[PDB]
Amino acid sequence: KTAAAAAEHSQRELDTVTLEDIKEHVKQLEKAVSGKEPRFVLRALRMLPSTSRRLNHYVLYKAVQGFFTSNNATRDFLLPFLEEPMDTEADLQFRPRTGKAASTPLLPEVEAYLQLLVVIFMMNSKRYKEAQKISDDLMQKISTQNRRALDLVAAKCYYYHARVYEFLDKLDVVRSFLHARLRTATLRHDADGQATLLNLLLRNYLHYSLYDQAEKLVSKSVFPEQANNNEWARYLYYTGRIKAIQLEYSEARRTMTNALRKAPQHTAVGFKQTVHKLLIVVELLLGEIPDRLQFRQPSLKRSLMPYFLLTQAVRTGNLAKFNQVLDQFGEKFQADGTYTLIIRLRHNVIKTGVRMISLSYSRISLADIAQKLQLDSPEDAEFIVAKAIRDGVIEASINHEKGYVQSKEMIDIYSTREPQLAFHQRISFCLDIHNMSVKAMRFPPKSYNKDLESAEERREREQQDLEFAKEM
Amino acid sequence: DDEFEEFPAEDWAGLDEDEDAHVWEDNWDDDNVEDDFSNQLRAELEKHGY
Amino acid sequence: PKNPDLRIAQLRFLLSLPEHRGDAAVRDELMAAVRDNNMAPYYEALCKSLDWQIDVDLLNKMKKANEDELKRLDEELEDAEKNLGESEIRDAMMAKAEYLCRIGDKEGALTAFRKTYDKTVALGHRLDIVFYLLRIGLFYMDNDLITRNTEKAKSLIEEGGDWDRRNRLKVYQGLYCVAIRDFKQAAELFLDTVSTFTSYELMDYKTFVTYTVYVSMIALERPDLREKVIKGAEILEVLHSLPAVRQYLFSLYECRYSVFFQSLAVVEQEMKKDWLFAPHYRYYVREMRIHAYSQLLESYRSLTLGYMAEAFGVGVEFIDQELSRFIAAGRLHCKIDKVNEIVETNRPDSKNWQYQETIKKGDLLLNRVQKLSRVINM
Amino acid sequence: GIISLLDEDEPQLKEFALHKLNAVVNDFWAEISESVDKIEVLYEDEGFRSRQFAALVASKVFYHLGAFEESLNYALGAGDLFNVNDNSEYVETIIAKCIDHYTKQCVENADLPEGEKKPIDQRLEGIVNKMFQRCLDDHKYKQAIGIALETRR
Amino acid sequence: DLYSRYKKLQQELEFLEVQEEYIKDEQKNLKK
Amino acid sequence: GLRQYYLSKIEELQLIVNDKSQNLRRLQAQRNELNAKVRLLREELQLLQEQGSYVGEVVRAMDKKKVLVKVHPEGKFVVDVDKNIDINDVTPNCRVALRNDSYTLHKILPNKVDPLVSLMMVEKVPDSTYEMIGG
Amino acid sequence: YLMEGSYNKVFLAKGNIPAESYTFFIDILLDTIRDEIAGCIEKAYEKILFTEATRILFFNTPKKMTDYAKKRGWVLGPNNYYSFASQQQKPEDTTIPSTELAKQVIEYARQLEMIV
Repeated sequence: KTAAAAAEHSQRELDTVTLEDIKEHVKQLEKAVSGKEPRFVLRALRMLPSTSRRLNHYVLYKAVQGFFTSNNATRDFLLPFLEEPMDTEADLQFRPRTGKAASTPLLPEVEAYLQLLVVIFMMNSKRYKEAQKISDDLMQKISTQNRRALDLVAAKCYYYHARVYEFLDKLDVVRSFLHARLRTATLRHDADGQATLLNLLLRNYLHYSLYDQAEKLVSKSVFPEQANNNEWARYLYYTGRIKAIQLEYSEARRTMTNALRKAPQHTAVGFKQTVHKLLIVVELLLGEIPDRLQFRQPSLKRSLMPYFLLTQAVRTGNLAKFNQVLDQFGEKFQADGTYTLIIRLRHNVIKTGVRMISLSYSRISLADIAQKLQLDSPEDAEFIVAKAIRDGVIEASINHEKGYVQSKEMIDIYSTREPQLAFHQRISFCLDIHNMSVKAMRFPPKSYNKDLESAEERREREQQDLEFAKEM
Repeated sequence: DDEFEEFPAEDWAGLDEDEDAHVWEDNWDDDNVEDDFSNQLRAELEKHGY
Repeated sequence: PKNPDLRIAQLRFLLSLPEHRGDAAVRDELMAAVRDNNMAPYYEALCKSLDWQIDVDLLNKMKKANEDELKRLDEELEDAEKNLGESEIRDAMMAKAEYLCRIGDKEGALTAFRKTYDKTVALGHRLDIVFYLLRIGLFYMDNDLITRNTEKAKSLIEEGGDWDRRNRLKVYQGLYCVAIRDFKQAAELFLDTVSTFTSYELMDYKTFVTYTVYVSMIALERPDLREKVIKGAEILEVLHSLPAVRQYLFSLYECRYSVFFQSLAVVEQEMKKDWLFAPHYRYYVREMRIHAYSQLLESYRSLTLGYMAEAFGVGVEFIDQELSRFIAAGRLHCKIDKVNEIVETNRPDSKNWQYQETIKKGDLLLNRVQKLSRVINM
Repeated sequence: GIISLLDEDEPQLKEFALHKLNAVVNDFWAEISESVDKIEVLYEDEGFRSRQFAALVASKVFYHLGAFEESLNYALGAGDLFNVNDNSEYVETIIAKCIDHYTKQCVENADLPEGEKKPIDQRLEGIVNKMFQRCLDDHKYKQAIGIALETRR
Repeated sequence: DLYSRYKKLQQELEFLEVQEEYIKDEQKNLKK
Repeated sequence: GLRQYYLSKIEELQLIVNDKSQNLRRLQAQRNELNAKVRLLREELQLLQEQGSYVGEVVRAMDKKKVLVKVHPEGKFVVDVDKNIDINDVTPNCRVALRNDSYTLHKILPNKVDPLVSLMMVEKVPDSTYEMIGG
Repeated sequence: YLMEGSYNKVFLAKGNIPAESYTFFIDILLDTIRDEIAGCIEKAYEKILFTEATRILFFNTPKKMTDYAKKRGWVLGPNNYYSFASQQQKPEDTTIPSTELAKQVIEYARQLEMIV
């Protein structure tokens, strides 16, 4: 039993600390309601993911018996969900609420938090059918109430509820739930909760191919300005992919890059790869070459390899390399649900090559164009070369009769007005950040004006004495 | 912080032996995947008979 | 000043990075490892190729030697505290650090050297301590450590002349700039120390000139060579002992382009094997080629690539293929007409590049400032 | 995409789809957001059998597009058909707007109540009173007094 | 009761907008 | 009843009031600093006219919280000490201040150069270490 | 194929359909192809005889181009077709840029002095 004894020390140490931790959190929720301002609620909620994996069956068992001291229905059904710890010789009376507090019914906020915990622990427990049932009880209750502080906690409960169905692989069943919730979220409430809902309702559309009706919701529904800087990261990504599939590339790149910089740095490493993967594909379609810095990061080296090799063929005008790169890694493109965007790169592989070929040569034989671009024939080279001229890919015209593509000497770009346009873009935003910087400057000043230099009584007393002697 | 577990985190499986550990001005011109330069030159003289 | 032997690094590199060099280094490398009682480097020494199963017996007697020595200094340390002290105590700790640095891992050495720094009251020795931190830092390419003590050494050199140390510092800094792909700094620093090379510990003079000539041409322009490496008295004499390198330098100036490539191929293969240059061996060959092309195209206006196919190395399709890639890259101002087989030069003013990069430089800084903003205030 | 069948010029066939939309006017309303305004076109149509049930759908769709002014306008078009089930989480959203619009209309009228005043819609007026009586029938008197003052009646 | 609150706050909001014009009006004068 | 048109408008006003109040304090705190700055600069003219303070050296502390100081080109004086300054800090030779006419120690100014250090500055025996020792 | 200029394949696929003749749609593509091809050739090229454009796509010597030329330009001459494109008189002007630039700089002044 030596091995069991060693495990007992670790288990006992962990549960005691967290149990005290839950008590600290609950007081914050009571504090937030006590002060009538919902800001405190986030203080316990933020740590919720960190403490998510720091709870055991023993931890939860006391909580249900501890916080819900009143003989509520919870003990009727909550106990069977969670395995009861065996009779322990070292038993202590753990009552978070004493006297009137224990008898007094738990507030909705504390009620939401605790129930939020049991589902969370169950999720780590892999039990789903049970989680959904409990989730339904927790979710059904918070809809009936209309407390202002409950919205913040409800937001989290809103999210994890969908996750429960995710492992349940239902999705469709929960869609109407969010749509209705966003229905009440906009009007009955006004913010801080529909941000989480919008991402969730948006997510279900992406999980399937339901892009057609997904774009409808974005165009109509708006998003709160106060999105906690965490929900905003998801909103940009999903909205980035929606525009990505519909040829709205220009805003696709800007939306994602904004999501990238607003995305958490230290954690959320899993979704950094997915956001990066789509951005490099969206950039490639646009034509701009993605930066090489993020193909060398420790957490992106392996993931981006199937996409780094792609950028090797796209950057080089040759088309055969792209085809030879597709057959090698086509499967992983299937696996990541992005192959749809790659099969449309064949046009870009020609546009880039024709751009460089027309940039480096001045009068190249029409047949020679096909060989360098692996066009497979000279007859069709004219059209794409001809077509490339219309869109503005290259400038100079072609000699149909002779059979050579000529290029115009495009020099002295500085005189043109384009450099001023490029400077306006940088100038406008650079002058923007300074305005924002002053925005946070007027917050810090708070009760910092009453600061006497040396003193008040000492100066006054000395002056009066000197004046009397000055006269005589 | 509020880490996102919904998006799977791909396994790192990285080379922790400091393969490169170099900070340069790396551009995209360093990976043309060409077979060195001596080889191309070496076959050049023989290909043209010189 | 050879305790942080840099030559060991070269043997390690030749053994590890080039997968096709595993035959001759087996002889020289082993003797050094056993000699001097190197144990920590040995632990990682076998971690590259394979376990080398028959190795425990050889180091069975070697490990015990280390323990006796360290206790010897520890015993001497107690005597040092209870004896003359001051100078005696400082040498004792320095003696310990030198062995620890010369034996194995930094951590004991780095903590040891830092401890002795405070007790050393002579500025001259402080440079000795810091200079060691450059050697072991350069050994393992520890940019974080190297990038710091270099400023530390420079600050110390300001107080008191120590011009000899400053000249020594230039070579050490020069090596760093050559490990990193910053040749321009290395050429300026190395050329200043060509006439003053007291750092025989690494890169004996014969190799120092080759490095100064290998980076001089990729760094500076033609008028600068005329009075820095060609007319230079110090460098021209050393090349007499080196036939291969001398023909490489003068080929570019003499415009014998055919011999240039044959000389650039050998430097190509030698740079890969050589440590501190393999990381950017590909960059050197490609960059030198562009430097050669622009040299030839500058004079004329409408030379034919058929003429280039002979005076710049054999091949008409190679010059066509090679030239095309470089024009697209944005360098090598020239523009090719295939049907008539003629390349016509152009003269882009020194503003398009200047503007094209002031926006690209600005973007890099601008992105950095943006990322700082999001870091603060959530 | 079931609303697809709204152009066959078949008066009985058209209405069958409109019946279905209301039950699915929340799960996937988005598709019928702006690409389909034919609900109003049919609500002006002389075909009858409609002009009050389309208004139910017509106002419901505009409910979450946010244009409460449009939602209020069509909502009254259903008349007794719309607010009959006065017990729900939707009736209160429009009614809360009917009082909102009326109060902004009654006040503007008080400036020039001696003729040449705006023709306050009769149907809206009845709705607020019907809500007003629901206050009295609920016996809650405190709320009743204020709404009288706000309405300027 | 409730009417004593809806119309009691209405005054407060129409008040905070008056201090937004005096404070932002003295700034243009204090700075001068 | 009607607690859905009446508890909804009340809440909407509550939100529109908190943000405006939040914006206000950020706006009147800014003005408060500017008002103070004008006040400070307006009192400087009336402040940069009180007679300056003599600078002296306290040779030795005395009893009853009284010190004996020697003023710059002038005779010695026994002067009282302002209560803001503890007599314990008043030490042998150091630099102090006197008010203008009712001399009283105001502040312990930066310490004067030690007389020995002056000797080491006139005489300039160069600093040397064992490293620059030869043979 | 339509996204790029590769069109010789489009007619090759026009004769290879998986479901059926599908001609109810290929007729629609004809409007989306010929109009595009003519537009591309409209650039500042030189004369093109009525021998390439005639036997290029599917037809040998029809009258469609005659109608095609009539509704498009391609002035008829001595077997000489012209396609002139200058786009030079309109550019090289700053008076219109003057009004746009003036508004731009003022905004820099606007957002540099007044408090937001």
